[PDB]
Amino acid sequence: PKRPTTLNL
Amino acid sequence: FYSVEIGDSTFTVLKRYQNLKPIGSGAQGIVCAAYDAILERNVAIKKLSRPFQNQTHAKRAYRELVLMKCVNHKNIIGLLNVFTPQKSLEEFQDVYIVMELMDANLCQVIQMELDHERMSYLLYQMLCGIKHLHSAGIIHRDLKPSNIVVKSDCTLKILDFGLARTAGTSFMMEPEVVTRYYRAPEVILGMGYKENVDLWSVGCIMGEMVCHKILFPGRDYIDQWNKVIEQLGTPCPEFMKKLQPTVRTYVENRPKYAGYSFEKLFPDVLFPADSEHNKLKASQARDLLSKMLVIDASKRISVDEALQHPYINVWYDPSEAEAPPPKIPDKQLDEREHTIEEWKELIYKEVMDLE
Ligand SMILES: Cc1nn(C)c2c1c(=O)c1cc(Cl)ccc1n2O
Repeated sequence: PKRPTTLNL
Repeated sequence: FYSVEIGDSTFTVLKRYQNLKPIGSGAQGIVCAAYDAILERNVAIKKLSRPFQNQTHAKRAYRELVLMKCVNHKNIIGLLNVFTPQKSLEEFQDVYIVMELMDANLCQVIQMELDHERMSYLLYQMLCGIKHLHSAGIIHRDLKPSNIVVKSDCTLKILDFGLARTAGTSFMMEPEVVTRYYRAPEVILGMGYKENVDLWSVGCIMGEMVCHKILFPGRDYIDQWNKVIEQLGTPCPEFMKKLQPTVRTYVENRPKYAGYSFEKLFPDVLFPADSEHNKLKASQARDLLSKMLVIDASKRISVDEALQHPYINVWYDPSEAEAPPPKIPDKQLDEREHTIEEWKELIYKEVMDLE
């Protein structure tokens, strides 16, 4: 798959 | 080092920590987000509100530092530095702590609308973190959204060890510390506690990440129970037989509760759009929860079993899950203790060493 990389706080 | 006025207790931090400002309150201390010019990286500073002016709160910190020294993991905060604003063992009465400042605490994403993968990954991480301590016989007993920070890139880290430790034969009589909204049953009822109680929290957490509201609203420890059993059916007689003598009667005398089906406690909608990209589907997080959100202390899932479970499985990279558990010397026993004075020294045995 993949892994998330960003997280819009 | 200098000082800067804040709230009531003023600080006494080292020069390498400019533009110093407060960020969070603290049940055990205080914490600012000063810039470590000498290392480049705004750092988080906390000095502990309750040094060792007692007996029951020095033991806590002392245990937190040592755990701090011997910890290390991508999902577990790492000690950056420790310093003391005092000169001789006499004047000793304050221990400050440095550490990498993250982008915000889960209690932020709590109010965000994740979408699996991300959540799916944080959980994993959070899960990974715990796993560490466990795999070395350690309990956090305080995992709660407040003590969970991120970093704008789904990176996560657990924080605070002020009370963490390991046991098996102990009560509490002071749960007036381990924030109850996320207090486990074995905790609440003065029941024994293995070391998975941590997961409980973790559940109430997931709950908090999918409902947006806390999970078990406490009006006093005593009502805590009432609000949980009210949401998980009344525990089985196998469980009952487990409780101490006294707590039993009360616990039985309760108003027998229906309990709810998690298909009902957490209906589809409360779960991120089913943008399926694998074993990631609504019924999965829920399925997981129902393995965590559980009263009996023995029938509730675990870290080991956790990671290796479908809503987590995916990114199970042994490089950080089969992590070599951290160890310690022999200064830790937990149920024992020393003087209300030499405790101070053993603490000094740190601040000095670490510098
Ligand atoms: C609250 C809160 N928000 N953020 C961003 C925090 C916090 C913290 O409470 C916090 C606490 C320690 Cl001990 C270390 C770092 C911390 N960071 O980064």
